[PDB]
Amino acid sequence: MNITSQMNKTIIGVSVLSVLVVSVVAVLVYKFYFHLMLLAGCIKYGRG
Repeated sequence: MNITSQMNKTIIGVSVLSVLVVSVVAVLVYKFYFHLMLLAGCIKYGRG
């Protein structure tokens, strides 16, 4: 761990760390996506 050179080890750690971040990233992106709408239409309009 804590490496990023031309070593098989780094290939595993990096590949794994990436898969995690990527997943979590899109996860909240779509998951929270709904929350946004709920927060947006949480209060009626007020053009005045």
